[PDB]
Amino acid sequence: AAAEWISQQRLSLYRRSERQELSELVKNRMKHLGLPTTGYDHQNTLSYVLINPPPDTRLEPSDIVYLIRSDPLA
Amino acid sequence: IAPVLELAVEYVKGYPPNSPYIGSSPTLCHLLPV
Amino acid sequence: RFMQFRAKDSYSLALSKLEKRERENGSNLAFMFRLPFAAGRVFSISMLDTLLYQSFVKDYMITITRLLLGLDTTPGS
Repeated sequence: AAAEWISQQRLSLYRRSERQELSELVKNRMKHLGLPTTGYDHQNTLSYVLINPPPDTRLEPSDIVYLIRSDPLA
Repeated sequence: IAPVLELAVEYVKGYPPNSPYIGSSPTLCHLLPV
Repeated sequence: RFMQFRAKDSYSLALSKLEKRERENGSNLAFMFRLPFAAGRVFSISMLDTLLYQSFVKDYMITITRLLLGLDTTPGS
């Protein structure tokens, strides 16, 4: 009855994605070195730079503003 | 000849642990126990 | 032709003339009749060039060859 378990993994590794293949490759190396696998646990974001926008552009969240802050020792 | 019917150390068997590269098709191979 | 070269051999050097006729007849499988290649002693990786150009007309050729070599293990194959 061990063939069913043998065939069980076979049908799983066949359908496992490339993301899993990349993920297990890293985790195999981490446990080889000794690092904890937990912690390795993608970027659906789009960013751009707005040099000197007009004073009317709305301020969305997660916006980083570049600043020229005056010299503290001045 | 029978006619063709119209209708129908001990090595363990397992996948190699460390695939050297991504895309290496996993084949069930004879493996050492240790 | 140089894999297992028997210079003092009448038969092996006779195959050279047969290969010339195939080259004259426009045959790409001219190396076909050499004793080493026919026995499997030598293959050229230039055959992988032909497997890619054939894929323009036979998109299954790469998958079929890999399934024979076992380079991809489809369940039930």
